[PDB]
Amino acid sequence: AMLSGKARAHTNIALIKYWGKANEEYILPMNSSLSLTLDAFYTETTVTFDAHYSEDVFILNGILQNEKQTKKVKEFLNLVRQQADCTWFAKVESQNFVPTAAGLASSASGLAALAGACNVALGLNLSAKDLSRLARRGSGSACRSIFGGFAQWNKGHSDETSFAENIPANNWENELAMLFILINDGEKDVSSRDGMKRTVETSSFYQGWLDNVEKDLSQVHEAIKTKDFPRLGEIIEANGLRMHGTTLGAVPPFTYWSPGSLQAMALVRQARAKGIPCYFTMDAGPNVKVLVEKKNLEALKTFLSEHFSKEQLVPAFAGPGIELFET
Amino acid sequence: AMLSGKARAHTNIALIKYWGKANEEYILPMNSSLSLTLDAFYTETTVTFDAHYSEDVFILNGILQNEKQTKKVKEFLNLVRQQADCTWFAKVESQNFVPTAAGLASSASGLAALAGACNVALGLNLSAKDLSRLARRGSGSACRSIFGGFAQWNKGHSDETSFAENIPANNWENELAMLFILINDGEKDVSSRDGMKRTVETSSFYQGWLDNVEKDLSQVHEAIKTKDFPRLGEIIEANGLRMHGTTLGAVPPFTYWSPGSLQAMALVRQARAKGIPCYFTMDAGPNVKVLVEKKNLEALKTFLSEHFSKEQLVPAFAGPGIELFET
Ligand SMILES: Nc1ncnc2c1ncn2[C@@H]1O[C@H](COP(=O)(O)OP(=O)(O)O)[C@@H](O)[C@H]1O
Ligand SMILES: Nc1ncnc2c1ncn2[C@@H]1O[C@H](COP(=O)(O)OP(=O)(O)O)[C@@H](O)[C@H]1O
Ligand SMILES: C[C@@](O)(CCOP(=O)(O)OP(=O)(O)O)CC(=O)O
Ligand SMILES: C[C@@](O)(CCOP(=O)(O)OP(=O)(O)O)CC(=O)O
Ligand code: BEF
Ligand code: BEF
Ligand SMILES: [Mg+2]
Ligand SMILES: [Mg+2]
Ligand SMILES: [Mg+2]
Ligand SMILES: [Mg+2]
Repeated sequence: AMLSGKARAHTNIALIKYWGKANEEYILPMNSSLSLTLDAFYTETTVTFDAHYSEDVFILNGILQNEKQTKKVKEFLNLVRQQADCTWFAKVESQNFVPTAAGLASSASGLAALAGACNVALGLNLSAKDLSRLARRGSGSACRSIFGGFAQWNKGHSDETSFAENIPANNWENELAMLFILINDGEKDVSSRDGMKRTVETSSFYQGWLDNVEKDLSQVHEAIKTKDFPRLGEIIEANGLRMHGTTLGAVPPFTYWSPGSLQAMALVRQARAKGIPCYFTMDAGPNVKVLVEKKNLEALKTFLSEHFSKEQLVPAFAGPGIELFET
Repeated sequence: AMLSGKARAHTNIALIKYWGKANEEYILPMNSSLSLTLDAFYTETTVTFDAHYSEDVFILNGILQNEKQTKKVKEFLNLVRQQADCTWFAKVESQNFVPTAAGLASSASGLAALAGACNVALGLNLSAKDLSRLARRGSGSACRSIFGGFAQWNKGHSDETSFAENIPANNWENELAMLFILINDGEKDVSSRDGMKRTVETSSFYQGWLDNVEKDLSQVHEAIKTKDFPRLGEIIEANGLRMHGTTLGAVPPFTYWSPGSLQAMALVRQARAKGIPCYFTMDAGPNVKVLVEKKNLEALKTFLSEHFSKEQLVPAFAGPGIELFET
């Protein structure tokens, strides 16, 4: 009496950021977002539900996770169990091919892969739409890792209408790269979930953020239609800076930046001045991600090596949607 | 046929920031501000108007200033000349006992000292109120260096009503210190005047800034009434962070921070966690200024020496108002 399943999901990086929930229970976002799924980082997860298990068990990178580290996996497992009317405890075993809790979207690949493995094991036969919707309840960003290439999370207005979808771009995404500047792969002080909740509830800058998201999304859609890389870059760099500005208006204010983050952003501006078209974005952590055309990637790498070791510069290209597996 | 005068003015540091002009021509501010005048940094300036001069001449730290570097001194000189109906060119010779254009308020001490020297030479006999009003037209922050200790610039609504005044604090200001962490004493890329104009005109965060200034000013007045150092510190640290957040929402966005700025702010938070009550503020530049009680100043210095050389840590205490001199 056991049910099992397996999934691989890749990370994605938001070009237009999700920042702040309109509904915390269902993870419905205050604004829509738009991401690129990436080939270099991903999560592989298997789940076993079994009538003979005595408790939920979560093993991550071969390490048993403690109660605090398992509380959220357990919340997700409770959701999918009530959805299927399944009364069995489960065993989640996951491997992160990505640093955990470092602002590199391990929650997106991780909860997408768990949603996909649960969907298989409990035989939910979810459409891509509905798998995105379920992943969303584990981590907002996970609903976008269901898809490859460019994807857009439409905020919708309810559990039924908030989910992601692929953005066809005439394979423009295969002409692009994202170069990761790893400043610190440690676990962040302020989780994405806690930071954005603080911003929503207290930041005096949060209305400015919201007032600009839809304009940015449109500009990105028109730049994708016209394969305008500089215009894409200018929008997403400013969107990233705008999102991080909101945390300086929170009460108390905080920042995700470290000193190396600012050094890397200044260098990206220097690369641009010396003729390398490239543009930075950041997420909830100190690492800096640089959007650049494949043409210019080794150029950028060599420029950036003047201040960063080779191990600090990880390239990534467009990646695939979720892959489900029977076991 | 010559008229001469001399003045010394000290810098001040804004606890509640002036950021953005409501009237650029007269330098009337969008919000009121509150500063502490400091003993360690100052400017000494002499002016000579003389019928035999053939042009305005500005010498700063013994270096002749070129046209671009003199354009603003000339604007001020034109103002005071039209005010007095004086048709003579002038010679301004100034010494900055403070780094110039580095976010350490050289414009406040510098234009205050020029206003004071012009007032003497042309025999304007200005009250403190009216000397603050004239200094204001040279640099907003200069209207506060007319006074010592705590001072408040009331935004008013016109040239007649926008000016500063001393804030009596039962000599609380003599129990305080400001420790300067010098990250870079070079001249800034984005002048205070250009940066705040960019923020006013384009930043989506500028309304959040304005919506919080008066609350902060009141909290500072109540903390001064009750000599509540931790409450003073919490307000001014957040006010500083809020002001700098506005530049990340500008179009294009920019920051005054450098990597060392973030390192210093994180250390100040570490000093606080290890039992040293202290609080950081920043102005339009990368240097970090730390408010601390005199009791705790050597403690802070020793803590900060773990990452900064002794030459990078300049203490300053409450300072005096402007001093006028006949020549
Ligand atoms: N493979 C995984 N399976 C389950 N939960 C995961 C996995 N990887 C990460 N997480 C969860 O995501 C949290 C980090 O989320 P977040 O703060 O959004 O960081 P990140 O920037 O890596 O997404 C981890 O602390 C953990 O709770
Ligand atoms: N002693 C002085 N006399 C006249 N003008 C001065 C003097 N010191 C500084 N300034 C003016 O102030 C400008 C710097 O202003 P600002 O950008 O506000 O920098 P800061 O943070 O030093 O005030 C200088 O470039 C110069 O035009
Ligand atoms: C800055 C961001 O990376 C924040 C991601 O937030 P999460 O999706 O990680 O948070 P939860 O929905 O609470 O799981 C921007 C983005 O990924 O869209
Ligand atoms: C961040 C600040 O230091 C900005 C000072 O701006 P300035 O008064 O130097 O600018 P102008 O009025 O154009 O001469 C905050 C403050 O001093 O109040
Ligand atoms: F990608 Be993480 F959620 F900042
Ligand atoms: F004090 Be400066 F004008 F930033
Ligand atoms: Mg993410
Ligand atoms: Mg995440
Ligand atoms: Mg100043
Ligand atoms: Mg100034």
